[PDB]
Amino acid sequence: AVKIKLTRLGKIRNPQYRIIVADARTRRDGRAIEVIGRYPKEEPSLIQIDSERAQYWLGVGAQPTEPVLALLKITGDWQKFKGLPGAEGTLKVK
Amino acid sequence: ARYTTRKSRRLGVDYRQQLQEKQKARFSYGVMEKQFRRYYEEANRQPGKTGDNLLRILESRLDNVVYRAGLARTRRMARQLVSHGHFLVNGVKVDIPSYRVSQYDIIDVKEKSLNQRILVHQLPERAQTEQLIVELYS
Amino acid sequence: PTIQQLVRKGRRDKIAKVKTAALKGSPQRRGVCTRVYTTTPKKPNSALRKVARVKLTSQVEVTAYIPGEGHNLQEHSMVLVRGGRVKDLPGVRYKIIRGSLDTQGVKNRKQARSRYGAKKEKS
Amino acid sequence: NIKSQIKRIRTNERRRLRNQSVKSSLRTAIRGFREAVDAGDKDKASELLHATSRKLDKAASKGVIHPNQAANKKSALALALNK
RNA sequence: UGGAGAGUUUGAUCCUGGCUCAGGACGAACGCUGGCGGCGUGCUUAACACAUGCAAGUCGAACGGAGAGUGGCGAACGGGUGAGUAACACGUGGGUGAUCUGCCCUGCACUUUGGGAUAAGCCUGGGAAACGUCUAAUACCGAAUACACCCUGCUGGUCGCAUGGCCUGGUAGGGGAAAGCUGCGGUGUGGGAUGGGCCCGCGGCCUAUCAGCUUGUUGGUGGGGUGAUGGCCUACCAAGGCGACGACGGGUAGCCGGCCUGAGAGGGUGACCGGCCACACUGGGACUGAGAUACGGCCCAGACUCCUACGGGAGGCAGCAGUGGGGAAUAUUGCACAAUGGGCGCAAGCCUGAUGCAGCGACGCCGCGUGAGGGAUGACGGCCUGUAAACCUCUUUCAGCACAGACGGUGACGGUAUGUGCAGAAGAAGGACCGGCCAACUAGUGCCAGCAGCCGCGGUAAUACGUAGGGUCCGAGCGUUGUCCGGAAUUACUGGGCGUAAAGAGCUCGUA
RNA sequence: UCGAAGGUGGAUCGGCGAUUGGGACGAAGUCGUAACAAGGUAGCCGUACCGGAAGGUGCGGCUGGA
Ligand SMILES: [Mg+2]
Ligand SMILES: [Mg+2]
Ligand SMILES: [Mg+2]
Ligand SMILES: [Mg+2]
Ligand SMILES: [Mg+2]
Ligand SMILES: [Mg+2]
Ligand SMILES: [Mg+2]
Ligand SMILES: [Mg+2]
Ligand SMILES: [Mg+2]
Ligand SMILES: [Mg+2]
Ligand SMILES: [Mg+2]
Ligand SMILES: [Mg+2]
Ligand SMILES: [Mg+2]
Ligand SMILES: [Mg+2]
Ligand SMILES: [Mg+2]
Ligand SMILES: [Mg+2]
Ligand SMILES: [Mg+2]
Ligand SMILES: [Mg+2]
Ligand SMILES: [Mg+2]
Ligand SMILES: [Mg+2]
Repeated sequence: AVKIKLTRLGKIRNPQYRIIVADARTRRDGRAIEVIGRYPKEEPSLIQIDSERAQYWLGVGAQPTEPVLALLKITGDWQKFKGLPGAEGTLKVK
Repeated sequence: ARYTTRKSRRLGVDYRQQLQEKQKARFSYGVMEKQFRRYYEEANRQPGKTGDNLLRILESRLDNVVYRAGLARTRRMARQLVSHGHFLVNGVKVDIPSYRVSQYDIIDVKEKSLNQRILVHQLPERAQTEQLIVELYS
Repeated sequence: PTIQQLVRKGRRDKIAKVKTAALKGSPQRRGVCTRVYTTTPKKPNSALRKVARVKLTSQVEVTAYIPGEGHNLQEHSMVLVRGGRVKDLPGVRYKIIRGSLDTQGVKNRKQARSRYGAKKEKS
Repeated sequence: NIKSQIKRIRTNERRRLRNQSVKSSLRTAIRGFREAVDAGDKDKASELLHATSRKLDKAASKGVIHPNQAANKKSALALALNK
């Protein structure tokens, strides 16, 4: 129904994604409902997410896509929503 | 495009007068007219005197620095050195004469290159003619 | 005018005259060669000017001026057509590109080469 | 063609003949109601409402007629019956 | 937070007033000429016709069976093009007490009970080709139960913006469903989220050489109808609606965020990228469904083209490649699902010409290379040049061959970018213009040959033509045509005029 | 019952057309000399009739008339 995607806004051989809430039907670079966060070309991948909005959209029932579900599990908004004891604490930059 | 004494001989200093000061300013620093056009349009966007910003941008060029540094005689001699990559900037190979160094930029030389590492304290003001070249355009 | 008089009827733009109508908003246009002849020019100018009638693919027939010195152009040969006036000849507003398609470049020409389509001789 | 369209053509013959049958059965039920009302026959027409209003909402339960349509039929029959 | 001008009517002058130049750009095209990287871009004309392969399949945790076949979801999304449309189509604003929503999650209650068939499989006919008898299911069906829910009657309170809403209001009548097999599901009903649908306020091209148009037309009442309000439709009464603030006609047109220009206000355009609309050979339908202009569905009618053993059939690139035409002009019948998005499945996976990339074209915007020092009585050579070369050392970016080699059980890009090594200048410069405007000057042809953006140059000494030197200006580009804005206060709202320059109706009366 | 397409008197819009009418530009070859000076009869406006052609003459007007 509603789904948390990634959308490829970069130049050639240099992708930058922004983590977008949208419909399943929409084209990849289409209209979002809301831009939550952003996110792979770094020694440490750059991941930023609004923790408040992620809990809202997951609480409604926005299904994460498979590679976004990794990023939510890393940063630990998935474990706040699910309520399982793995908790949060990851990332850094440098 | 690289140009590759007489061109200076016509000007001296080795609309009639306007073009001649631009011509020495261009063929001194070894710039092509399209690149010289770009530095003017950046200079007028910046604050202060629009003419005085132009000489700051031309003096900032990495090969110009070599000429001032005196590592290589004759600004055209440094073109042969820089593009060949002998020089280094913050531990990175700059193979580019158009590199404009900012404040706190560390220019070292590569190991070998056998034929002394001076630092940039700020971008120098005009004290360290522009009003012809400003009145040339626009 | 009064400002109410502008509200009733506005300010019309002045109607623009299109310059070269036969080309139909294209830079070049092909065509056959239906006559080849000479004319005397207008004015204190005097000479023989080579001219040709070209039916364009656009199906419009108009005079053209062959630039350069001497030409092949026989009857029923295919010819590009440029634009740009020759002001001695009255009416004549098009030109035939030289060295393109059938129209061969001018012989022995070593200066202003690009305009006349002469290939550079052996470097 | 070439596709699984060949399968979904075979379904749309099957599933039409189901829905055509139920839609037609509602018409004859609703038709026979109105002839009872226009006669001035109260006790027969009062029975035929509970016959038809049963049959309408069962067709909504199939997923044929859609419940808002099924409701607005039952509303029209009951307001006809009261007079 | 920015607003230049110049030439040309005359013997000369001032004004009015066109025409032409300097500037910036482009989905560009031609010539002459090209060395490689990075990065976007590429049928604007014929919505012209299409040969070939691929562009939507998937599940054996539903089912017989032994790939095909029934069944469930998907196929309405993704992608294409601009024909149509001057309209609630679009752009911004609201309204929905006038309504729908599969999948998704997250409350509550249930998943009771029985039957009848039909493909596959066998045996027939039909033909070049291709589309009569049996057995299962989460296929399809009689019931039961459900008090949430739908319908009708009588009545309580409150809210207000009138129909009316809401409190699952309280009552008492009548009715609504389902599926099971190895952890996923299935019906009903509250709520939330998504997507829509339908109305209206205003906004946005040309035309009166288009002045009248309308009869389901404008309204009402009772019915039909839709998810829903409505002449949406239909039967009877009423006689109204729209228009000088441009109705009804004719022409052109996808609309917009934007993009080019300008100091602005404006003018032009709607490429790529991102929304909304319409259409899928041409027209008219409906079916299935939660949802349909249903590209790669169905039916009928037409136009056009293929196969044929002449009995019969089949098909529509405005998917991606590609082909032929038309054009001054626009690309490979590429690789891969590794990455992000989507569909199905419990999952492993399996599809994806979406997408990520590669090739090709200087089509555009950037960035680097073609050498760096020293070098004179200034060799020779060409013409009335040049510290350049000659010649003395030197550096090796890109190109060349070698070795290592990616960041994003396994990567298309790719043995690629990239680094470290071996020598040697070796493999690398064009194109315009030089009468004045507007940077740069001197030596065959005779008003012929020719040049030219406007002045105007050629009728025997040419800084203007044709060639050779010498110089400028730009340089992997340089010139020329085509188009739009500017200069243009030259449609003037900002910002003009009308005695004689173009411009006061011949004069008065008077409706809007 | 509605209903595409296909059948068989006007409205609007265009292509070709024997032939014919004026316009522009070109060389200037004939026929004149109408306008600019009282241009050798002041010129021009509005009609009217006439003439190879510029033009001529009536009626009223005007100064942009010596
Ligand atoms: Mg009703
Ligand atoms: Mg003069
Ligand atoms: Mg219209
Ligand atoms: Mg469904
Ligand atoms: Mg159109
Ligand atoms: Mg202006
Ligand atoms: Mg059709
Ligand atoms: Mg239906
Ligand atoms: Mg197709
Ligand atoms: Mg389909
Ligand atoms: Mg194609
Ligand atoms: Mg203007
Ligand atoms: Mg004026
Ligand atoms: Mg008057
Ligand atoms: Mg004719
Ligand atoms: Mg006279
Ligand atoms: Mg006289
Ligand atoms: Mg007179
Ligand atoms: Mg007479
Ligand atoms: Mg008189």
